[PDB]
Amino acid sequence: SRIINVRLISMAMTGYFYTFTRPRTSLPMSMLKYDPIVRRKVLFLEQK
Amino acid sequence: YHRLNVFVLEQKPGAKIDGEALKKHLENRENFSLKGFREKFDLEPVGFNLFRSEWDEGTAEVMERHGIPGAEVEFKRQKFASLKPPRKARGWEAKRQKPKYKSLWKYVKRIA
Amino acid sequence: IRKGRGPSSGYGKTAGRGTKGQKAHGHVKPWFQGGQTPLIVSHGRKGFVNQFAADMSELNLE
RNA sequence: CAGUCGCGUAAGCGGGGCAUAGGAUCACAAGAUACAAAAAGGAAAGAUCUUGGAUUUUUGGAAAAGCUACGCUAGGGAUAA
RNA sequence: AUUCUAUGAUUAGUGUGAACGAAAAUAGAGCAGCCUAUUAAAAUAAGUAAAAUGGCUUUAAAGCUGUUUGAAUAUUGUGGG
Ligand SMILES: [K+]
Ligand SMILES: [K+]
Ligand SMILES: [K+]
Ligand SMILES: [K+]
Ligand SMILES: [Mg+2]
Ligand SMILES: [Mg+2]
Ligand SMILES: [Mg+2]
Ligand SMILES: [Mg+2]
Ligand SMILES: [Mg+2]
Ligand SMILES: [Mg+2]
Ligand SMILES: [Mg+2]
Ligand SMILES: [Mg+2]
Ligand SMILES: [Mg+2]
Ligand SMILES: [Mg+2]
Ligand SMILES: [Mg+2]
Ligand SMILES: [Mg+2]
Ligand SMILES: [Mg+2]
Ligand SMILES: [Mg+2]
Repeated sequence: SRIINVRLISMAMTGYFYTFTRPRTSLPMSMLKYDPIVRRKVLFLEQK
Repeated sequence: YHRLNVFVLEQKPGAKIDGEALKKHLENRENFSLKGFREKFDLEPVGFNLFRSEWDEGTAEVMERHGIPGAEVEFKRQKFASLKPPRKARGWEAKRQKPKYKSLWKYVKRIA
Repeated sequence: IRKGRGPSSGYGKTAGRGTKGQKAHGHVKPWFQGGQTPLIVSHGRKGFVNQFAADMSELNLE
């Protein structure tokens, strides 16, 4: 209940995602990850 | 990558290497040893610089001009296979994998 | 090998069954592993069997 | 090994944490894959890959309270009168 | 056309599982077609097909069914699968 599992959706609209955990009483996650569909580092943002 | 070491060695005062004895040292010497070479002419290393060189697109053509042999030779990493002797598979499913247990192949085949 | 026909035959009393177990009194289910779940239930069956694929008769030039 | 990113003058290091304490399948749900599509064109329901919700805590994974001095059967006598 | 036997088939499939389990087709036994039925029957079928719901059977189709409802009229493409 204290920790939630979020989904970091790629901003290349390729449908790839990364799942990381973070506390509810925190800000949304945002990272620069490697999208294997386009094979390039793009911006991944939390789903909601 | 290959390391090419540029060495600068000082000769002792009043010691001039014979122009014909220097071109004889490299004769029939395919493993040039700086250690031995330095000890024979009584030289001393003073300066040094370094620069490496690996296989690149222009390597093949550079060998053609100067006739350097060895272009059509590629090196592959030596692979070490396991030293464990083969062993019979173990498990309930692994035993019952031959045509004998054809009626139990629904428990043994197509396992994820 | 005719079991149950004397001690000297080598297959005499127990008939190669041991001594008073479940394998001597009755029969064990073949799929049974003692209770431990099988790997096809712990991993599951992988894939499907294509029932529409054509069964060609392979012929080579050799 | 391939892909492509960070740091570093460079060499190089990086597939979480100094090490040792967080369970599958099935079902269900969200993405991708383009495999098959029961006449045919689609679809449904399936298949592969990734991921999520479990005191599945009897943690190789049942939805589960007692009494019989009226007790029954098959056994052992792990000592129970 | 039906019936009987085997194969198809520890198959497709169903089911958490344990298990359950077709059809097409093939071979054999028999063979037979009709409404003017070789023993006397239809003016071609309406509360029917079907739908909702409760069950049966089952793979979700087809089939059986209580309750409440309720169609169309031939390849000049009407109706079932
Ligand atoms: K035996
Ligand atoms: K005995
Ligand atoms: K099956
Ligand atoms: K029906
Ligand atoms: Mg003996
Ligand atoms: Mg034995
Ligand atoms: Mg025994
Ligand atoms: Mg158990
Ligand atoms: Mg179709
Ligand atoms: Mg169809
Ligand atoms: Mg246990
Ligand atoms: Mg264990
Ligand atoms: Mg004792
Ligand atoms: Mg049959
Ligand atoms: Mg009619
Ligand atoms: Mg009906
Ligand atoms: Mg229909
Ligand atoms: Mg009908």
